[PDB]
Formats: sequence, structure tokens, C-alpha cells
Amino acid sequence: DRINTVRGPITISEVGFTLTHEHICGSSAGFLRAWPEFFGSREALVEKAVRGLRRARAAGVRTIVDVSTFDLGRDVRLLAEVSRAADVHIVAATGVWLDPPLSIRMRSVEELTQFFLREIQYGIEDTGIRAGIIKVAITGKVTPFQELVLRAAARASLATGVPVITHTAGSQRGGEQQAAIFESEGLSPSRVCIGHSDETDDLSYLTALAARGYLIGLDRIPHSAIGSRSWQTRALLIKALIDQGYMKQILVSNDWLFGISSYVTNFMDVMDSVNPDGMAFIPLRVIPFLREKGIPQETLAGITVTNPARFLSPTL
Amino acid sequence: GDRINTVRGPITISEVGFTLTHEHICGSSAGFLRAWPEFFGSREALVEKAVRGLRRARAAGVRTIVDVSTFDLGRDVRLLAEVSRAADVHIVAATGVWLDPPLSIRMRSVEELTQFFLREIQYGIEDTGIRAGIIKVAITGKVTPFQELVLRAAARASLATGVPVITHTAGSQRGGEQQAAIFESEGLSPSRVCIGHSDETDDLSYLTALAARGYLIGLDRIPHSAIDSRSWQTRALLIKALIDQGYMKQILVSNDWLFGISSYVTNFMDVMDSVNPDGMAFIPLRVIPFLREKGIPQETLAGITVTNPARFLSPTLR
Ligand SMILES: [Zn+2]
Ligand SMILES: [Zn+2]
Ligand SMILES: [Zn+2]
Ligand SMILES: [Zn+2]
Repeated sequence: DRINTVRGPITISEVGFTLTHEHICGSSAGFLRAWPEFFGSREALVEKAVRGLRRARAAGVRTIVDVSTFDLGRDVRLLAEVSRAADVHIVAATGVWLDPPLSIRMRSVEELTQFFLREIQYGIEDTGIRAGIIKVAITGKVTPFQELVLRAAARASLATGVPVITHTAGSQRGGEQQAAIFESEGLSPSRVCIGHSDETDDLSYLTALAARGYLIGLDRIPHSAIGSRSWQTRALLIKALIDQGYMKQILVSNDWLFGISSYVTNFMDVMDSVNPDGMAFIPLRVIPFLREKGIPQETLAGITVTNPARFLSPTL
Repeated sequence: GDRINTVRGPITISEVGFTLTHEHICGSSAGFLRAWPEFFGSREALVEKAVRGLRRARAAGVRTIVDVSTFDLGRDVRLLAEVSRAADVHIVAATGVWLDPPLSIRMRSVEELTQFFLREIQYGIEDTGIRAGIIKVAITGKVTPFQELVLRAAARASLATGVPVITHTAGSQRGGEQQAAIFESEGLSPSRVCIGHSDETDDLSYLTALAARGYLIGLDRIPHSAIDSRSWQTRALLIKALIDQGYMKQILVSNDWLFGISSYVTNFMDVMDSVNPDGMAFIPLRVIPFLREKGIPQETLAGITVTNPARFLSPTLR
């Protein structure tokens, strides 16, 4: 009955309403510490994140999963400061996203396994903060290196029970390619969330993965307007999977952040202008939309509370 | 002026002494030493190895090294400061961009990169107050579009601060020529620029032409000869050749060594240490005596190892 957060271990009952795919800052390893003035200042980024997380908490959120890896510039000290000041649980990540530096991309499957295990079992850097989830990312056709990452993630998950979350580049469906590799390693689908699955209308693809026991990440809902399908279209994929009997396979989030340096310079302003609700978009907009579409409150509670707790609880 | 910034603060020109102008404590990636120190055994083991290695170089006459590790090479200025203090060897730290920029760097404009370089030179690196004393840049081939931005940002930061620029030249086809054309288009004096890894080629007429234009010529990978069948002596004879051409004042010599490396295959450090057990002491223990045996006088060797680095490192607007 324990999940590791940036403030230490918590019990399952304390997790509450969870956003399973979020970020405080999307960056690169070392970048926030080397050039904080890219974000105005570290202090300004903290203040923005604390204000935003407090608004999410007032809307009912109790935990977020920050799926920033080392190569996404995860700064666990930043996460800890924001978590404590907003009084919202934050689960930190290990793994490898789409921008590994040489010191990561030259590593073998065995070495990557050891790195993920260090971050889960011992702690991140010198902080003692342990990761509670393993993040992986692929580009449509899984590359040799990305296959090594997925295998190491499966091996680390089998050793520790922590789950795996995935990202696929270019709005492409990658769940079937990912699931093949995970299953060749003996990983249970119930440990894996196929992220950004709301980027497709292919309900056959979604239902087939859910039927195998994968978690389906419908987690970019407010990104609809940026680059196009409406956010309501994406949200109705939640209803569609409920209607086919797969409510227990659904995880919902925003994939939001309070700063971003890994893309074009004022991309944060673009995102904020399109979705001023930020991480509160799920509770303030999506949940009432599903209720008015007739989904029972208990089912919505199961998706936002029970499913994330079952996913995060380490299970061997 | 009279002062150069090191990881222990400012020093005067007269304190710089015998300098290795292209070295590394550790070749890594941003954040990596902090996230996975056990790759190197431990942080403590890496420190102990680096302190021993720098004390050995000091006993061979070295007084300063320039650590040309950028952000994206995993530069850890706290590691540099610790090693510098324990070995009593001055270390000059770098800003700039090498060949592995992450997205947060490679998505930036020339103006943004200029501001990043300026913050590392004028304000400090991270939250340490340690200021960079050189700007490092790297190119491949004919210079890629992103690399050209970096070179232009480096020229702008040099022009605003007086600190010099040192380059990693990859490729065998006279890559210094396109670097020079970019630097000159920005208004940068060649005397602020070291075209590095120039010993990778035997093309003496190319090196002489750059030296005659006022560029410093970095003959700085001498011990990498054996790991391409040129020996280290053949590389070292380029030093003699440029002296005989009349360009002693344009030469900078170094090892391009390190005490840990994670940016290539796992135990590459063991391969390197087996080929060159002298480490950073290879230049003073092997190259300087070799040149003396070939008849280069003491005063000329001191000009290359002491005078030229001081003139290069001294911030000169001009
Ligand atoms: Zn993602
Ligand atoms: Zn994300
Ligand atoms: Zn180099
Ligand atoms: Zn180098």
C-alpha cells in the first residue's frame, strides 16, 4: 500500500483524483539549472507552477504523475518544492524520452536497466527521491535504441512492480509495436499505459489494446486546438471505451506544463492562450462534459481515482 | 586585461604559467554525472583519479588547463573547482556548444545562444558564480546551419567580452576555412580564435595559410594518434614545421585528455589510458623533449606553452 512521491511514500488511499500524464517543466537535462532566465527565473517558474497546481487542487486534483525523464530535464528538487507549496502529490519518473544525450544513447540494455533501477530503488541524483513510474518514447517505427529502452523498462518494471507509460511521436499509433516488445519480455499489459491514445479516432485499435489489459492514455485532450479534432471529440473516446466495457482501462490527463524549452521559444504562451485552465481542464471541462453525456458519477470516480491507484501501486 | 577567470576566481596573467589549452576533466552529457555517478565507479573515484592526474601534470610543469567541456559535454564546474583546489592547478571553464546539444539548445536562435554564452561569461555558470573564460564551438563537414548559428553567437559573445573562441574541427577537408569565413563575417579578429584539432591533418599549406591570417592553430590531439596510422611523432612534427615557417606565436599545444568519459562506448577510458598512460602529462613529458631533441630552443618552447596561451586567454576586446 505504498507509492513513492517527491515528498516520500504515501498510501493508496491518499492518492485520490490523479492526473496520470503531466509535467511541471518540459526541458532538457541540466537546462533549468544552467539557464533559468529562459523561463524568466527559477522563482517565476515555481510561482507559476504553484499557482496552477493550486487551481487544479481547488478543482479536486490530489496527485499528478510528472512523466519527465532525465532527458526531458526532470528537476526533482523543482518537483518537490512545487509539490509541497501546492500541497499536491507528485510522482516522479525514470526512463528515456525522445532526446537522449550521448551518455544515454550509447548505453546497452543491461546498463539502461541498471540506471532505471537506480532511480526507482535508490533515488534520483543525490536526493533520495525515488521514481514511481518508467517513461519511454518511440518514433513510429521503433528504432534499435528505442527497443533497448523498452526492454530495459520491462525488466525494471518486472524487478520493482512500477508501471510503464509510453509516448509515440508524430501523432502516430505505436501501441501495437510497443506491446509486442513488452510481451516478449514477459511484462503484464496491466503495467503499461499507451499514452497519447486520444490522438487517433481508431476505436478498433484502442479497444483491442484495452481488451488485452493495457491502460489507454487519453491524456492530450486540451491540445486539440493548438495544431483539427475538437477537444469534445477526444473526450468522447472516454465514453466510447466505457460503452464497450473497458472503463477500467482508461487513464485521463492534460499533458500540460508550466514551462517548456524543448520546442520553439514562446510555445508556452501558445499553449496557455489556447487552454487557460491548464491542468484544471480535465476536472473543470472534461468531467462535466462526460456527466452531461450520461456517464455515472461512480464510473467517473473509478476512472479518475481507482484506475490510477491500481496502475501506480507497485505490482510484481 | 590583466585577469583571467578560473574555477577558483580571477588570476593575473603572470600566474597562468605553462598552459594546456584543450583538455577535459570528464567528457559526459549535461546532468549525467549527477544522475548516474556510478557509471564512473563513483563521483569520489572520478575526483581521486582527476586529482592524481592533474598533480602529475603539475609535477611535469603544468600550471593551468583550459577545460573546454561545454554544457552539452556535461561540464560540472563544481567538479572542476574541487579538482583544481586539490591539485593546485588553475582550470579555466568554458561556455559554448559542442556536438550533442539537447533540444533546449538546438531549438534556440542566434540571439538566444548569444545571451546564454554571455550569462556564462558575465554572470556565472549555474548558481556558482564561476565565470567561463573561453567559448567552445564544434563543427562537422562544411558547417551545418545550426553550427553556423553557434559560431555567430560565439563571435558575438567574444566581441562583447574579449574571451577567445576555440573550435573542434571534425572532418579532413580544410574545415577551418569555412569557420574563418563565418567568424570574419561577424567582425571577429582571427587572434581571438583557435582552430582546434588541426593535427588531425598533414595539410601543412592549409595550416600555414590560417596561421598567416592570424588564427591560432590547435595541435591538441597529439596522443590520440594510436587511437590513422600517423604516429604521435608525425603529429608533433607539425609543431616544428609551423615553427620553421615563422609561426611559433600561432601555435597552441594540448592533449585533449580526460579522466572519465561516458559519451562514447562504455570502457573507452580504459582504451585511452592503455594507449597514453601519461595522461595530461604527455605534452610536457614526451612532446616537449621530442622537440628539444629536434633542435627547438627552450625559449621557443616557452613561447608556445606559456606566452601564447596567456595572450590567447587574456580578454582582449581589443
Ligand atoms: Zn508525451
Ligand atoms: Zn508528456
Ligand atoms: Zn574536440
Ligand atoms: Zn576536446
